[PDB]
Amino acid sequence: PPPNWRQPELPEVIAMLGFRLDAVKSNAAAYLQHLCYRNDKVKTDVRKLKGIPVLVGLLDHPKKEVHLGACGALKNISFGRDQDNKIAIKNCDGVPALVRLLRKARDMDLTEVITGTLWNLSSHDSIKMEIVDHALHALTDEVIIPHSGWEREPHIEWESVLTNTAGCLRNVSSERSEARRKLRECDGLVDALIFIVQAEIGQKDSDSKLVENCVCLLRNLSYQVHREIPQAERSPARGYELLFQPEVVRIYISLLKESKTPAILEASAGAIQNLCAGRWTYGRYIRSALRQEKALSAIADLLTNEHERVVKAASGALRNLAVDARNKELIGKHAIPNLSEDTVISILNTINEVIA
Amino acid sequence: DEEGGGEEDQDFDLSQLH
Repeated sequence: PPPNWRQPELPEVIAMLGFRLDAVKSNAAAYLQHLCYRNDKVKTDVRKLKGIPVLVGLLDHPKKEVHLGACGALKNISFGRDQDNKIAIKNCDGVPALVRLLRKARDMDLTEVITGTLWNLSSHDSIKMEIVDHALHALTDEVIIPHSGWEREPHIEWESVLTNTAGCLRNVSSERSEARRKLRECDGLVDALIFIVQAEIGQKDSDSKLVENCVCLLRNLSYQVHREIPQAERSPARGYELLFQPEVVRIYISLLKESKTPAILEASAGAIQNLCAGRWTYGRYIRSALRQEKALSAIADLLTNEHERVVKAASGALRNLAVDARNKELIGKHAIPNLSEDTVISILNTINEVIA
Repeated sequence: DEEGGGEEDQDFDLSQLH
């Protein structure tokens, strides 16, 4: 009985993920991906048909056509409105499987698919702590460090893989306390992140998604740093101490002057606000350095931004600078002229704290 | 948050399904 172009029903395709022949498995996975692409119904179906644990399982298959295949299917299944598809991948240990494959990925294409999938999964709160717990060290050591071009002991590459990965990490650090603690205390991670951003800015790129993701990530990690950093009792600064060194601060300020991307503008302001928030030595120093002419205007200037979220970031920043301002003049000068409902309260709480 | 991974179409050999 000679071969043909029969198209199988979804249940069959799923059944074939388990067939003896590897070529059947891989082509099934491939096809599965195609069927899901831009198709929410099919994706949700694959879940209800119990295909997800089967795909997750193939991530362990020795042959690349099969694992790459499964992984590309999972990628599509992990994207879209049906947040239960993401949960499903998590619930059958997708993340440790993905990580396990990552450790042995050798090529960009597979790495591309894995990290993108992780990025997709990371958009979902129920999965963030999972990724933090199982993917942090591999994402850091296998992806960020090697490809960043950074070196503890002094070129950037694989921009796409990096973006996916910085996006994933941005995502899992958006809210959780010990997600921030884990990430920022992860040797090399902050170092490399900053290195990435310099690299981009040295290419006159202050808008790339890769820059955006790294900065939102840095923003999160800066949140409450004066407090959550080991021995918050306050030679070359390493790791999370880089979050509050002049080096990065100047990067934020240059992005405010150079970046035309709301996300980046907002996160750079947010970073500054975070660093300034603390009543601690480095807060005193950063805050003082920031109350200088060129910086104050760069910040204040985005109070005239079209985008609400960036307007709000600047306000928070400015209000933080005013707390121990020792030249009400400079700050008052640059803020006031320019200074939703929550936005209003912020701009108001800020005017107040400026004039004490 | 943002599902930056997105999705892609994919190629396959239908004639091997079976």
